[PDB]
Amino acid sequence: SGFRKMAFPSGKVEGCMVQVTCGTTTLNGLWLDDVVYCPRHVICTSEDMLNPNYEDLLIRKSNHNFLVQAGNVQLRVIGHSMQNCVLKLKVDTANPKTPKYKFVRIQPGQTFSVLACYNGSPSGVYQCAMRPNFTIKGSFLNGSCGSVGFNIDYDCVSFCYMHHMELPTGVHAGTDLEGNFYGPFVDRQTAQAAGTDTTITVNVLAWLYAAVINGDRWFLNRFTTTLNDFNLVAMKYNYEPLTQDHVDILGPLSAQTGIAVLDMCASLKELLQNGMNGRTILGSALLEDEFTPFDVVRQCSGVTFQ
Amino acid sequence: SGFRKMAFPSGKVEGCMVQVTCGTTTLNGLWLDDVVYCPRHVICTSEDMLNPNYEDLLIRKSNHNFLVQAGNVQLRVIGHSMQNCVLKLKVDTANPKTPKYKFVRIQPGQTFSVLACYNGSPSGVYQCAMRPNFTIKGSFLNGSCGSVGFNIDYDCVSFCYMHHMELPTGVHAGTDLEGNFYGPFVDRQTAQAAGTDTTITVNVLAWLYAAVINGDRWFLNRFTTTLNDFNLVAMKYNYEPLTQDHVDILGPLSAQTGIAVLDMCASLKELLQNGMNGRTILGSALLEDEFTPFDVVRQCSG
Ligand SMILES: O=C1C[C@H](Oc2cc(Cl)cc(OCCNC(=O)c3cc(=O)[nH]c4ccccc34)c2)N1
Ligand SMILES: O=C1C[C@H](Oc2cc(Cl)cc(OCCNC(=O)c3cc(=O)[nH]c4ccccc34)c2)N1
Ligand SMILES: [Cl-]
Repeated sequence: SGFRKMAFPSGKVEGCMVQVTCGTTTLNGLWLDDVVYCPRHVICTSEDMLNPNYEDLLIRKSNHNFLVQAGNVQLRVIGHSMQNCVLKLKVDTANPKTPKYKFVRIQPGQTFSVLACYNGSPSGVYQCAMRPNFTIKGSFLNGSCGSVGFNIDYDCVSFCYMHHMELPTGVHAGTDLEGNFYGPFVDRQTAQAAGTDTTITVNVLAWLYAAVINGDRWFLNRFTTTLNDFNLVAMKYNYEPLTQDHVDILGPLSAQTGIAVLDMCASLKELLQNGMNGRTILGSALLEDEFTPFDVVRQCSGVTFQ
Repeated sequence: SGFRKMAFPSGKVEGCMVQVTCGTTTLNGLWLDDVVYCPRHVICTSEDMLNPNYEDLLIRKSNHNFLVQAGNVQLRVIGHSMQNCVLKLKVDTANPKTPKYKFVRIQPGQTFSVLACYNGSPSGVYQCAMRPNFTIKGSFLNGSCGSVGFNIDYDCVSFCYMHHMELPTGVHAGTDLEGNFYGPFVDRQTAQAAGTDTTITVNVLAWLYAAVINGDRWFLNRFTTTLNDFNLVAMKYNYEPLTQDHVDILGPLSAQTGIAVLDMCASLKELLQNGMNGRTILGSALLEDEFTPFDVVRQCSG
């Protein structure tokens, strides 16, 4: 029993975190095989950041301008290149702790664990979702750039996020490990704003199933809805549209609890129109949208990652 | 910026998790140096769980009755002893992944990370607080016994909890790593109930300071209160009494934000009276009590 915001065990990723210094700037790097990946903005001064020409800034750097520290050991940079917004530093040593890994680009609504790092040292792990506006509501301070997000699928780490910046509203933006930003953001010190956010509907439904699995049933009702009627109501409350793919993905949870997806949609519609009436669901007075249907199944069934 | 429920990175603890089997029972063990620690109830059968005599059950076991598996390798048990409710299995190999560690007994209101495990394999990490009724609101299934709670301030792992059981209400009970239960619980299947739970007042105040540090000020007010009048109100909402130790502990956060502790107490009194009126504080519509003053400083300042 119980339902917590749970992150993947971070050990496989911790053994990849290094510190990258270029001049006065220090941030985190991810050391996999013989390459250290980090935000390309590590090469920028504060004035360069206003309108950077990264190709021009990079051509001026030599390998010795990058100091990479793995624990108390300095790694030797023997090459450097850029791929989109990520700098790739070739080092003379393959990381002996490199886990089985892939780089994956995730979609909004997908969740991942973030290993927040400072000076190449892991400080915390938390679970978050890629918001529909492509930001993450992370928790990051100065020096956190280069911290990564990941999932574990079987024994393979899938790296999906690298931290680059914090927007004026305190939300965060970053790239996949191929250096492509999530969202309409750029790596320049300029006024940038995230679009209006929406709630991840399929995730709220998954969390309602988690509540039912844990014995929280007060919000269940006798009613059902059509997908089209539910989507009209979802648009009204700034909820993401629920697709037939989402309905199929919730199938296993629907079969386990005996509550059809459109039956749970009718519970959600009533919750939006009327509120919780002083009640809570899984210790929350708001509808939680940072658990995917896979997260719910994984947590309610005890899947492990040795 | 931002404020999240954040756990410690679990790598140091993952490299210590092993599977312990005794007869038909399998659970998790913590392998540090040449000792594997686990709940002593691993030696019980289904017939023994209401009134086990652990000394009597243990004397009947040989080293070869304990199977310890670390990854795909079997460890050799060369000794066994009990310390309170924890079984200590001496093994023939020191764990090469043993981090710098200590065993600490925590007090209610304290927070820690839990590495939930099944069959000696880590499945997830989450943040918990030791409730005032000495339970934790974890997320554990069958086979989770022996999963541990810990903190990692600096490079030293402080193990503070070992999971033993789930109570009928779905909350969890366990021991420190010296085998002493937190609370009035025993490792017997007899009906046990946790006392009425209360909100950890000092932690709610710390989280209100975290909200102010992150730019949220809507809940502040021009009032202050005496400590005694605050406690008289807070108790009516099932909040733990706020002591002068708690007021002193909040001193650094009070100095950083410019909001005196009793001034923040008056904000808390108003929130308990009015609710949030459609507003949120740090993305929550309820008052959060699983962040300590130390957690807030660590997360906000680094
Ligand atoms: O709207 C916007 C943001 C963009 O400006 C940029 C662009 C780029 Cl590519 C990088 C950047 O800052 C990099 C250095 N940031 C940090 O260390 C940092 C990260 C964090 O998540 N939180 C912080 C909290 C306080 C202070 C520092 C941080 C800033 N324009
Ligand atoms: O009120 C109470 C509890 C005490 O009964 C005990 C005492 C002892 Cl020492 C052990 C025990 O169970 C050990 C085996 N528990 C589990 O695997 C288990 C742990 C968990 O946290 N959640 C579960 C969810 C479902 C099913 C199994 C679990 C039970 N009397
Ligand atoms: Cl403590």
